[PDB]
Amino acid sequence: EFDAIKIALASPDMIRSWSFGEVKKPETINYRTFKPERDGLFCARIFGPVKDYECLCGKYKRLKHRGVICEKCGVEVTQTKVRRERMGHIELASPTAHIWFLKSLPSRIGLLLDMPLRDIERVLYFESYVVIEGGMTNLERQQILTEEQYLDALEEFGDEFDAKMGAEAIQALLKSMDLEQECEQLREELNETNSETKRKKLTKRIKLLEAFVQSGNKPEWMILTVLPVLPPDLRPLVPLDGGRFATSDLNDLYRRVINRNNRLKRLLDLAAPDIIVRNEKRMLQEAVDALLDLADMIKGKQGRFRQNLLGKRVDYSGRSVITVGPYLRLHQCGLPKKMALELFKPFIYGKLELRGLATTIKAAKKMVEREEAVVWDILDEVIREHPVLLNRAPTLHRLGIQAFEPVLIEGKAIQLHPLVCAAYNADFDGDQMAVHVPLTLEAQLEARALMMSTNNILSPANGEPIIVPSQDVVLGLYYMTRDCVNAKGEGMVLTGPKEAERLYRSGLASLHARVKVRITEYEKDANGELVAKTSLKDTTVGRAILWMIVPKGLPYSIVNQALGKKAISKMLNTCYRILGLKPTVIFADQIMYTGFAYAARSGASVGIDDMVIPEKKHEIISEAEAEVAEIQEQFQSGLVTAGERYNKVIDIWAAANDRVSKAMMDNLQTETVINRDGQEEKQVSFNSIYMMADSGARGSAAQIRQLAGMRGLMAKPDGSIIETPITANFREGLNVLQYFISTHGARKGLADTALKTANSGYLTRRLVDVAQDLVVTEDDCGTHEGIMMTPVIEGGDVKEPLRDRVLGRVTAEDVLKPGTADILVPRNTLLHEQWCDLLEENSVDAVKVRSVVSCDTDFGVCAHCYGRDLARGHIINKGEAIGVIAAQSIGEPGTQLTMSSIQVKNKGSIKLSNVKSVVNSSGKLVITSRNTELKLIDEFGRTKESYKVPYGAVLAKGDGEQVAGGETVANWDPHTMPVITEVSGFVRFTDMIDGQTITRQTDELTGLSSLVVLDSAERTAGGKDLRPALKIVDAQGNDVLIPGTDMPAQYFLPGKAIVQLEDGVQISSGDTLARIPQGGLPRVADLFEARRPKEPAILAEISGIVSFGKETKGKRRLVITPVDGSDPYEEMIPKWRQLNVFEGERVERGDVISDGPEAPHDILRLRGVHAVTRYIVNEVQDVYRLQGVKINDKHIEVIVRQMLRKATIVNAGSSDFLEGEQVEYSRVKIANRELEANGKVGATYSRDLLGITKASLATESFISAASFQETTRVLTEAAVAGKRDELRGLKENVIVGRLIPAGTGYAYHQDRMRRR
Amino acid sequence: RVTVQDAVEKIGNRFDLVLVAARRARQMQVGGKDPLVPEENDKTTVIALREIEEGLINNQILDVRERQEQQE
Amino acid sequence: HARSTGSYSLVTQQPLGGKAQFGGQRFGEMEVWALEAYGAAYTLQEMLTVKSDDVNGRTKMYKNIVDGNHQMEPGMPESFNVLLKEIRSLGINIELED
DNA sequence: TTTTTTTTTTTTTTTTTTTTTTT
DNA sequence: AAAAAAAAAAAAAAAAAAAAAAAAAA
Ligand SMILES: [Mg+2]
Ligand SMILES: [Zn+2]
Ligand SMILES: [Zn+2]
Repeated sequence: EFDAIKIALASPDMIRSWSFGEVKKPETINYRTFKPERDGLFCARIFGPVKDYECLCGKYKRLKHRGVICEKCGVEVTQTKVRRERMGHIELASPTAHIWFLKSLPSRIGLLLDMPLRDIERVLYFESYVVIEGGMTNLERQQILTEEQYLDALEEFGDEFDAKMGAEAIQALLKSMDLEQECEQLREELNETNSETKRKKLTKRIKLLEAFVQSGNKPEWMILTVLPVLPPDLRPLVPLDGGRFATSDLNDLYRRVINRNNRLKRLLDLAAPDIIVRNEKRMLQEAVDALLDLADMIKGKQGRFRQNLLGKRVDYSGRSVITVGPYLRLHQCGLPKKMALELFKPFIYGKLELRGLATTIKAAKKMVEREEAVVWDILDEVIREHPVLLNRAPTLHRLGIQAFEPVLIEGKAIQLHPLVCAAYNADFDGDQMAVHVPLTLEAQLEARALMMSTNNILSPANGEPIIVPSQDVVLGLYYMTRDCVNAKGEGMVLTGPKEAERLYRSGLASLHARVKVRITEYEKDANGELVAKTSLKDTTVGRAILWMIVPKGLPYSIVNQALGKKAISKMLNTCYRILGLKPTVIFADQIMYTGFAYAARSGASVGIDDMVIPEKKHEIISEAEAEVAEIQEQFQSGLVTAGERYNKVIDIWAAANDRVSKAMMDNLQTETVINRDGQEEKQVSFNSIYMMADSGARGSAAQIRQLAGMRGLMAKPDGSIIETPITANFREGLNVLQYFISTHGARKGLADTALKTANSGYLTRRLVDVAQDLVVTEDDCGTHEGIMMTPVIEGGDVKEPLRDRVLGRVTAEDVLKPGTADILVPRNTLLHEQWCDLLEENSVDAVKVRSVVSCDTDFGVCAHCYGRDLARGHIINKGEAIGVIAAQSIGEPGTQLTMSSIQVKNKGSIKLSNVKSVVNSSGKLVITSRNTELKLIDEFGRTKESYKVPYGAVLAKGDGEQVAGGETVANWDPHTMPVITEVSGFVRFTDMIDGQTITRQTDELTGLSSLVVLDSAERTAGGKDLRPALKIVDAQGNDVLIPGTDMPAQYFLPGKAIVQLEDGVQISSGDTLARIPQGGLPRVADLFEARRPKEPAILAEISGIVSFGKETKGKRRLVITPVDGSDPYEEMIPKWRQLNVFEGERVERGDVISDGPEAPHDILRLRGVHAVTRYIVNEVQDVYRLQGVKINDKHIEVIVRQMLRKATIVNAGSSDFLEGEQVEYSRVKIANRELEANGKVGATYSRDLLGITKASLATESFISAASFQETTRVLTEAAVAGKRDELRGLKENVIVGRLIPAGTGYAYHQDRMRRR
Repeated sequence: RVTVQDAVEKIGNRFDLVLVAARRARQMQVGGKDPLVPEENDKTTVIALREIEEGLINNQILDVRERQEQQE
Repeated sequence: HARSTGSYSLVTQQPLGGKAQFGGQRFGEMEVWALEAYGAAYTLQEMLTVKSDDVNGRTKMYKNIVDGNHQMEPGMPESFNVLLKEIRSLGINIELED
């Protein structure tokens, strides 16, 4: 229909053409007849007829007079739709300044004329004057005046000089501006002027003016002269239930505007004094402001873009409370009969007409109303195989809408497959689900092929199955396969599962008894060929019965365990991986059936005697009371402080709580003490609550703990855990105060849930908004660059192994096992479970892999850059939008969220990363590099540990050696900043002025005093410039030459330093010369917004030797001189931070100066795109891992890509860009690529990380942003720029109502782009 | 049909599957071009998917049939 | 509560909400994201053009359904044109191209 | 004494529906 | 008696951004 859409500013001629008459009357109807008044708001001859094909006077009620306009009333006899389409206009006697451009901040007219907004507002509001063509007067062109100065100008320059006030004055100003001279002088000033604020304003004005001249616009058009008026249909006069009218304020505002304009015209006819007409003009301006700011109709949660374009109510819909049913299969869901007969009513009418049982559709209507038995057969015909969408209320992830084959059922509840419930996050406490009906064959195939519940058994967030059986199926299965020491049928031999079932169901054999049987298992170890193996297996009767439900391919040992929740989950995962999809769907249905049935047969109830109170609870508690009383009296005697007593009491209460926990678990888990057919024997307990806790059905060790043992210690309003924990447990009684404390604990959790959900909704909103455009477009970009992938260790055991990170991605470079020069796999082949396990057994420590952030795709992402499409096995397909699924995966778990020394453990060799060490006096190995790290390489050769060793540590062992498992090697002193020395020699007093720079503080405890260095401020300014310098010298007194350089060994201390040693003492290598004194979802939101943290830890801006600059000039200045580069850069620092770098250090660029939170922007400008994305993904992944939820790194990676979509120019090169310009990265990429392919040279760019909302605003397609988070700014920018809309992404196309270029529609787009 | 994964096995794209199925179903639903495979009192959608499974439908047979139809 | 085809809203030709009025459910923003998260495109177009907004489209789809045809005629969302007229009411000149 | 940089302060955004006052 | 704004409750918390004021020069 229309490939692209265009926008421009309003012009009076275009306004006139759009309208079809002037509405001169501020009136609704004639109020004397029922004929609407001439040229009123509801004017027939302007807009059209009220009744179709009938004139107002009724002269022509016939179609044959279509087009001809009457004369009695002058109403063009047409359809009423003409009223909807035809607009109107008001000819304003006084020009009006449009208001959006007035307070846009920055105002368009504001910086277009280069004057402050306050003066513009004052001039427009008729309380000042402005100069128009000052000429040879004392008044500048942009000078503004007052009444007194107006009188002065009249007295002195009542001649040719002229001025005005208000709308006409501003229109004259705009009309009296050129653009060629403006552009030329502004460019000259930019080239010459070198002031940041003036330069920024000048370049902003240059962009505005060049865009305006490029567009077919004139500045005067931004001042309203003729006011368009909305069609009456969009402003209907709805009468309420009775004799009254209650419509929108639009009619009131229009009546006000027209009344005021008519009054102004009448007064001007009367030639009223300038004051009265001034008031009239100001009132008219206000009326136009009120009528315009329509904005709310376009703005707000209830605006057109958000309430009527994006989220649109739809026919063929319904809703109901949901309910469970086992008998359903995963590929179908129940449906109340009434909703079926109500939704497919058009379909039943059509089917009856085709069937011939009725001819007029009204006959079918009366048939369905009569509920004729024929109608039900037609319903079974239409419902035969015709999926419908079952959607819940908070649609978080793409699984929130799933297709289902309806199965008509009596009642009024939407019966649901139980398993799929887990995906919906839908519990059956009254939640209401909606049913929608696809209509067209495209849509039916679309629902069956994609949204069918069978096609979605693997989640998009990660590879874990989503059909994991939940709570009742799992308990039934677990109770079915659990060995007891002895029962009926114990100790026999069964020929197969069939007679095992026969024995159990007949009651002759217990549901579980360890027994040998014959099982046959089928294995496809050959080239996809089933091989049968059989032999005697020791199993359990219920286990053998269960074996009849597994398909052929799986092994037997998978069902030889207790079959807890996790066991069943990974068992379904193995089925899916080894047997495909259909076997897994059939298997899931069967496992649900055979879980519920045997749960029913189990009768796993819960009585009060199923939770035993351990007898030690009383004794443990009494001992705890004795201990706390003893510590309390110890504090009373004054041996400890209040804080020490509090900590001690809390610690011993925690220890006693753990003791009670262990006692209760020992009592429960092995409670069973029964005979084995001999004397006695223990076994895993059959206590009901323990079974329901161990299987993982509901609860866990934490939850059972407070059902039997003490609840522990709950938190008072602020986490300040009370020193009188809840000694009671739920089975016993709870006294009043303990319940009050529990309320303290729980109300905060509930309020959390509420507001956390509120915030997570908006986080997801931003996340999807900032990743709408990205749609997979290319198979492969043919790029070699990528990111390194390694296991994650924070300073202990590996949190997440390499296999989880690397799985499902595409390698960038070939894997190089430690058999160097062994090509394990091609450099650009996909990776899946088999290859992942091969790499695992090869002990590959790091792998270069391709990430979307590195992809060279244009306006999209290369398919091989995205690797495996989670929720499906094979690689991503051409088109499937990754942006929205990634945003949903990142945002959905937001609801689940919540708002010294080192003892090396394992045995392995010691490696030092960034090693710079020296032997101390004692012989130990200390580290003289701040950024050194310690790796423990296992006997195999991989990195199983990693620890950050701070500056000046202690090591008993050395590099390239071996340390046994558990041998303390890494240790240090985190209290004082060390002043360790690199060399050994005598220590003099060099530049240590006593009485002016330093002071003598005596150690009272011992008497051995030490020199004290004060700060720069407390002492005299004369001693301020005198540095404290500690220089090392040899025995002869000559300076010690540091190896590698000619500089001696001098050390410069900061303020508030305590120099330890005195003159005449030799110092070894590495001696301390001075005692230098010293998170939930909001964290994710801050991280993805990429905001400067509270303490922006500053890194080295450039490599080179370091030195200090001017002192306490607000801040302390650090200058890094590159060895061969240019020094002149300086860095201001608040010197009250405990810095890390000394005065004579040489460090690499991007090295921490002051520790603390790291700002992402500096990390990029100092480390690189790969490094910053690594940091972001690692930190947010850590946040999610804090709660255990798993989200594949790819989604965060693609979001990060979108966050940096913008960049800035460092030089224009041979191109025509402005150096100060700031543009989309791919734009400069393609431009420079085409430039370099030719004989010309490209440009240079620096990337930047605009926050998710910030980068979202950088979206060139204004329609996207016009619908997202604002209307005013986006529409103002689109209007001034005259930016044509490309309609490329997914949000804009939805607005337009055409096929989204994301999924199937992509192919259609691939056709349409082929046309042009 | 429990699922259409076999159709994807035949046409790995998983999207052109939908387009070709819808084209075949639309052609055989409104009129003419009777299904070439026995039905089970199913709608045109199901039989079209079954035909795609059987392999007689592909991305080329529809085009060649249209070409022959055009030639006449 | 369900519906097949009933009265639409006046200011915008969209199905009514709620229960007191014989309305239809809301296909909200989140639902649209979930749909486009899949490759489902035609269904979304039907949801927000032919089943909710396009005044001429839905009538034609009804007539085709009664005739055994499942054919979709795109047309244009009515509320889209309503928004175009409204923003043209401001000092904004927006138009359609080739 | 003027001018550039930085800081501080003011203002405008971010998830149920109109009488009183003046001419 | 007719026409017209919101001065007539309201503030929280946080952030982005624009305008004004205060260093710190040469
Ligand atoms: Mg609920
Ligand atoms: Zn007439
Ligand atoms: Zn790539």
